[PDB]
Amino acid sequence: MIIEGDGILDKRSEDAGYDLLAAKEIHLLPGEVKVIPTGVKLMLPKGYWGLIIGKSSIGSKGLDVLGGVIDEGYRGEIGVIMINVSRKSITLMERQKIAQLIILPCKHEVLEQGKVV
Amino acid sequence: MIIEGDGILDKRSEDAGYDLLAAKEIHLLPGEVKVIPTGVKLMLPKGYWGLIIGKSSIGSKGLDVLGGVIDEGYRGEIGVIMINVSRKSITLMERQKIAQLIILPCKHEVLEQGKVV
Amino acid sequence: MIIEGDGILDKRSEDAGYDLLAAKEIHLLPGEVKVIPTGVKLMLPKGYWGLIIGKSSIGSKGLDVLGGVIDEGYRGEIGVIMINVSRKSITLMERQKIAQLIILPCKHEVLEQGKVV
Ligand SMILES: O=c1ccn([C@H]2C[C@H](O)[C@@H](COP(=O)(O)O)O2)c(=O)[nH]1
Ligand SMILES: O=c1ccn([C@H]2C[C@H](O)[C@@H](COP(=O)(O)O)O2)c(=O)[nH]1
Ligand SMILES: O=c1ccn([C@H]2C[C@H](O)[C@@H](COP(=O)(O)O)O2)c(=O)[nH]1
Ligand SMILES: [Mg+2]
Ligand SMILES: [Mg+2]
Repeated sequence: MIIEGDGILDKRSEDAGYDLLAAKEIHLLPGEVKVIPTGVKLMLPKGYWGLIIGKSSIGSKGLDVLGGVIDEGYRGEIGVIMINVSRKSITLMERQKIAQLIILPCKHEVLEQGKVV
Repeated sequence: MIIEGDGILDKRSEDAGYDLLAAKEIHLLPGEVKVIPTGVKLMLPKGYWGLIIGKSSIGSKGLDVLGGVIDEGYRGEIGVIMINVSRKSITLMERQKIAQLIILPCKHEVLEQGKVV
Repeated sequence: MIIEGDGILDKRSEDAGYDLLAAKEIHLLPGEVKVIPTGVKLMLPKGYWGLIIGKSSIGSKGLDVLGGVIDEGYRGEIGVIMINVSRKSITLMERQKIAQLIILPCKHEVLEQGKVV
């Protein structure tokens, strides 16, 4: 797939997702929510969406990833919504690994109003 | 697929998930967990499960979605488990978009006790 | 698939994921993050990764699961990263259900630097 930017890294065939980098330094006080920029854009392949999910190293620090659904038609820059849900302050350095992008399949169904048994 | 209720919206072919609506007004104080009702029921297609995941607009407000696995055999009403992990109070209006439902494939394996190399 | 340990349970064909058990008692104060051990190891099938996601019963208690991506090539013991994002203390008993493991498909793409339209 075509991407733009160096905020996303190539993975091995045995890894589920691509590491995403922080485009700039970010400081987060306990309970603070910030949308961290990555500087990358992508043209997800037709029939798939992208899931942003956390990495064990940052997660074990009390940081969580909110939202996380990259739609196939999105062309904007990818942003990672992060909250410090721990009780201590944390600083993420520029170009630090903050999350992962996993490509998964799309299933489009038509909504039929009926009565579920 | 067959659904029941107007708490879930039809999506475009380029979107990954269906927007879920809050069935009633909800107030959440910092650190509060509440199971928000949607009023919708569904008959997921055989071979798939449903994943409830957050929307960027509410996530950027410090709200997170817990749990989130809708099993293929579930017929009850879908509920969205939400926590305010931010430091300020928040009110979700009736019929406000609070989450997304994405349909993904099922992989059933048999558990073989052995020794992993 | 081959596993090692009794910290993971067999599921029915209509359930999305396998219940994961806590290998030991864990106490978590509000805002505390701990990596709970399960004692299980697995040889995920080629072409799939594993997703650790929350269960409604523990999620409705204000506990969340961070990280959660089990790579196909991982052979270590599976650990569940848990945070108490609620305002009250919680104790998880030994061998208590704390999460779920769902097997999903792998999509490996090659990164092509270009210009996304
Ligand atoms: O964590 C996230 C979630 C979403 N988006 C982007 C791509 C999505 O297609 C778009 C649309 O918004 P939501 O439907 O996800 O709120 O926002 C991000 O950059 N980061
Ligand atoms: O966020 C959630 C998670 C679960 N369920 C429902 C459908 C599931 O099949 C059922 C079973 O419970 P758990 O195994 O997810 O705890 O609860 C919801 O409505 N909302
Ligand atoms: O919640 C988690 C997340 C990861 N791992 C394991 C298996 C992964 O392959 C490995 C690698 O680390 P990350 O790339 O997920 O940080 O850690 C766990 O046991 N539990
Ligand atoms: Mg979370
Ligand atoms: Mg999550």
